[PDB]
Amino acid sequence: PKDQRATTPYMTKYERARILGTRALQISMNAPVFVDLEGETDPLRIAMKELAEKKIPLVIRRYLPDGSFEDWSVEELIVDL
Amino acid sequence: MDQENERNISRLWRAFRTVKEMVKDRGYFITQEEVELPLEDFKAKYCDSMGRPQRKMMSFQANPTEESISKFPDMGSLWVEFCDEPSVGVKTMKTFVIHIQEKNFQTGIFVYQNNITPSAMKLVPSIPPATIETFNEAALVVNITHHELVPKHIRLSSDEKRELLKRYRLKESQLPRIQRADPVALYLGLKRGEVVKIIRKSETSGRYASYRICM
Amino acid sequence: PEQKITEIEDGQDGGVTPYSNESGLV
RNA sequence: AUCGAGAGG
DNA sequence: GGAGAAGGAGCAGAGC
DNA sequence: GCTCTGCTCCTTCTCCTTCCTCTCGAT
Repeated sequence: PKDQRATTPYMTKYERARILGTRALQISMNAPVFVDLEGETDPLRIAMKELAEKKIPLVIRRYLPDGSFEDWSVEELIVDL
Repeated sequence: MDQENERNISRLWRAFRTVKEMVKDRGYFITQEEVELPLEDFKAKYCDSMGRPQRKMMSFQANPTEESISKFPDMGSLWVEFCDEPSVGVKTMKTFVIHIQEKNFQTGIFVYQNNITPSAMKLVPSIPPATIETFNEAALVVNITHHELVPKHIRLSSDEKRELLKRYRLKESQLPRIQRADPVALYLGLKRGEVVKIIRKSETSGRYASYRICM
Repeated sequence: PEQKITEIEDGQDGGVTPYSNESGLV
């Protein structure tokens, strides 16, 4: 369902790690960067900037024990940590 | 012990009290003063003038409370009786069975004096839908549910069970299990498929509820 | 959004599956 | 290639 | 070494 | 009353395993 999502609104350290990894990979594959490259050449550092600015174009499918799932977007998730 | 050595009688008395507590916990209308019967009063009421605990007189009928009924609509009457004969033979088992059949009790408890033969044991589950539970007077001397290591067990209704499984997206097989032969399961008289809510005190949180299903 | 660099031309024609690594750099 | 032995951590 | 699994054996009850 | 039909109550048997690394020296 769209609403009634029972999982946390915060981004977990595992979600953050994979988001940065997969985005950094795309960057290293010469994908378009959605933030200004302020002297940044390191895919990971670049990805972290996008994370801070919530520019990372991804959605986390959180699978629940019974096979069902809740889709949360990067923008929705609270990148605290 | 001897009639002089009333210790035997007091052991019986203890068992009697724990049965009253058990029956009460099962949801039957047992009062607090009914449970709290003094040894000398037990003797006055049940013990023969020659110092001979009239075990036959210790039998009684229990009736589910209004609250118990509202939660468990199908909960019927209970007959409790103690075996006068040291060793339980089918001749006495059948007698007990017949009593239930004639009185149409939903369930009955039969307490062993010393032991029971297989000839009787095989009869104990021969009258569906009525259920006969059995206990040994020795086992009943102490009510194990007052022990520090034993937490409060709550028998859940079929509605509570259904809601539980739905809520956690669980299948029956994914719950923690308890064997039907488990002292406490026997105390509660759990039937296969019933779920028990267990409330424990913890060190990481004040208390913690846990669910366990009867196998 | 206005960031045209976020939109894939092939994706416009349904040539990109945003939820598949087979498409790649979405 | 197996097989045993001697050691190191 | 200490399980567990398979097997022989020795008596309470029980039907003729 | 006496063998009988079950047991359940025992004794008497088969099975398994830090990590990792180095070298030599045999077949």
